[PDB]
Amino acid sequence: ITGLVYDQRMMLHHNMWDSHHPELPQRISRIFSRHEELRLLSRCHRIPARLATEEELALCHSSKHISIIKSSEHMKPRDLNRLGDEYNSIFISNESYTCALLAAGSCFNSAQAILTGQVRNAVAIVRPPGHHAEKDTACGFCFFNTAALTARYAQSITRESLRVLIVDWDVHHGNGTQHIFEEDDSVLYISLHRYEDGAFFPNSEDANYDKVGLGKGRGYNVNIPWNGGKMGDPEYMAAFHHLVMPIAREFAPELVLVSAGFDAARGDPLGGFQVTPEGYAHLTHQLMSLAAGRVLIILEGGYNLTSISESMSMCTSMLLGDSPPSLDHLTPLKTSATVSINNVLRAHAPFWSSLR
Ligand SMILES: O=C(NO)C1CCCCC1
Ligand SMILES: [K+]
Ligand SMILES: [K+]
Ligand SMILES: [Zn+2]
Repeated sequence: ITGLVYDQRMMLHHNMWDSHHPELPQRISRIFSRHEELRLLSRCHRIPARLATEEELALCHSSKHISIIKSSEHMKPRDLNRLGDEYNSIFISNESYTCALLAAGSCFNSAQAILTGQVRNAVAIVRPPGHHAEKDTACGFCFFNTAALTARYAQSITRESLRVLIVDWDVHHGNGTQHIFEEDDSVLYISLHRYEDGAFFPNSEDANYDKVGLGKGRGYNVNIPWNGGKMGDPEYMAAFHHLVMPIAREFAPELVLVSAGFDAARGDPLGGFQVTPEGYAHLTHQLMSLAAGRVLIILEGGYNLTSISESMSMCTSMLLGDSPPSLDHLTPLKTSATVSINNVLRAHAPFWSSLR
């Protein structure tokens, strides 16, 4: 059984000044429509959405940050515009806080259904995204770090040391998710992202391969940074074969969370990459071999409505047990991609004997 959560109330979050801003309300409604259109929806068990509580938000976020975003619910447009412009790439409406609560709570229920065995796996069609949100601030269309919160929520209903793998294949680095767990060895963060030597958003060298985690978390933060332009299925398949899967198998996670941005997809207006829907299917299908299939796919970015609808639908098809579609002939890896993969291997072979 595959769970699915979608609540159109999360469309209420909108940009009052720029109705064509790429983080559109119809992102989640188009993904949902494509599931119904491919007759995938009726094959899933519907999981209800709910508001995350403030105590649940406190699992990852400061009390100050919670109260600021919470206060935006009663703000006038002038206060909303000014508050949004205080962050890096944030727009806010009076419904933003509620929708971020719904995004988190949707994933809490989905992780709860997985960990209790109600469903084998699940998909969360939610917005606003989360992986850029930090402990104490919002960033890059994200208010609260949904994936990070779900990992802590999972631990709170099982045991504190539950091994949670977070795979972040959104094209941008999840700076918030990395920082939140950087000193933690119970949550293994693996991110593939366009980096361009720090030039690509979020424009920090924190996303480079040499950031392996700190303290107890040393070795439990894996950055796979792409440099030198367009990447696609050949590069992502290789990164999974050489890095993501062997590290994940050695970590032996008890729950797998996918920060599933689809802005690395062919056709995305911001990513500039060419990962295909079949590619995302194969990536999903491989992660399903971990944690006894307990995988939760959480929507992050991705802004070509057609690309993200086909891509995420193909992921759900894999969760439902369908056989992987056929990849195109995988071209030779771009030379810069082999350099990136080798750099990560050298950085993490000390901590992961499966890489030696
Ligand atoms: O998809 C994203 N993050 O994952 C966006 C974050 C803000 C800057 C544009 C891209
Ligand atoms: K990423
Ligand atoms: K970590
Ligand atoms: Zn992104």
